[PDB]
Amino acid sequence: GFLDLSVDANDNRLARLTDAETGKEYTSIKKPTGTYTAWKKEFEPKDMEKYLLSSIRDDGSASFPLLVYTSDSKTFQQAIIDHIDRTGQTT
Amino acid sequence: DMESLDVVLHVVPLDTSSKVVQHLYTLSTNNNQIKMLYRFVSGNSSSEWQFIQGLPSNKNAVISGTNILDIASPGVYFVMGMTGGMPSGVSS
Amino acid sequence: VKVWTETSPGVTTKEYKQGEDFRLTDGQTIDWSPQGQEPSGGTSYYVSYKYNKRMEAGKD
Repeated sequence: GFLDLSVDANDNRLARLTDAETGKEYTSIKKPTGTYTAWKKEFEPKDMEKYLLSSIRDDGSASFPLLVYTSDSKTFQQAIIDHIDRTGQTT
Repeated sequence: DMESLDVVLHVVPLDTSSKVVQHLYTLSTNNNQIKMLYRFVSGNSSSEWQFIQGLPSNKNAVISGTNILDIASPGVYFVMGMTGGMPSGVSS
Repeated sequence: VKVWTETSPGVTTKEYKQGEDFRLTDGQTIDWSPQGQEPSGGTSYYVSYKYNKRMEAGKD
């Protein structure tokens, strides 16, 4: 990718990286007495999924966030509990 | 287009006495005021002054004690302790 | 004596292991040609070392 790096006389830092494959931007910062943060990716529709009625597929189509099948060997009650534990979705 | 400071002008000769390259350097120990500039001159005509951006100790410069909207030189700075114009809750 | 980095005064984040990592070359330079780890380019690190000084009269 392309890295735009900034570093001050006190060792504050800003790193902006854009991926040369996808064109997605990633940002990280460091304080004088700290390490770099994890890479904050640019915003995307998938980052809203915790608040929506629908999941967002890789083609950008909508679907249900919970699908329960007899192959799963789970009760509906356990599938609700597992879904809330995995996602934090309340509705 | 800068703050008035004491300067040294270095004049580089060419194929004729009517044309020169000029370098200009500001005479300050303050890392925010020390600047290198250059241009081409031909008779009464010239380029504009080409400002060369230095990195103090190979780092981005620090700005403080002013409104962030009063900064008027391009480039990348660390900003802290600004007197106004910042976004809500952003200190640096 | 020591080669290292710190995130606060006196707290050692990494110490480099002489022989691997780095060596003393010509009594002038830390040399990172050994196969081990080195600091990233352009970063600052600390060295501690011993040298013989020619002491000066009226100064040392």
